[PDB]
Amino acid sequence: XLLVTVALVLA
Amino acid sequence: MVNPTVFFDIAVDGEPLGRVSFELFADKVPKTAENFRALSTGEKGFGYKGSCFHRIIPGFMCQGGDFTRHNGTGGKSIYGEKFEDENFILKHTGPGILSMANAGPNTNGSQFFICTAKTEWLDGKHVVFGKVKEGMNIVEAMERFGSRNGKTSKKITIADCGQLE
Repeated sequence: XLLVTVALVLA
Repeated sequence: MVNPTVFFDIAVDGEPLGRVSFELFADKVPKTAENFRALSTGEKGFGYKGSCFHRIIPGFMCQGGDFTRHNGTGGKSIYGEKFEDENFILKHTGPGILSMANAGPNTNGSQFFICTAKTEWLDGKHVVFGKVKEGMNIVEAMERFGSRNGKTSKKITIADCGQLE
């Protein structure tokens, strides 16, 4: 999807 | 008090592309802006110089800030490894917004992203602390090397950075 994460990047 | 302006010089596989300068809203989020400012001068002995934008998705954002592992999993703040979400007064209103990447509530480190579009779905979850003041055309040029899955086709680095004002 469109997220901005550190560690587990999700869809 | 005047809000600090910080700059990054971007290179694409070692070739300089241009300078992007940012205004940081220390008058609304002093602690998050200070973290980004000290990491851009390198004054604590570590920081953004020489690190890369590891994940760029055209139409969404450019993400970087991992100066420890370099692969998108690390980085840290000037306050210890992670710090709190200072406030969510500002939103992700359009291109140019500077905001913190995280891994859920109160996990701010050094990673950050520059929005190339309004991303209202991140409001209240990622702390907005700055904007592109000059050099939005350099950010637009950076998107050309990203992809829908975020991998870049060239190594985009912060060749130099520091504080202007």
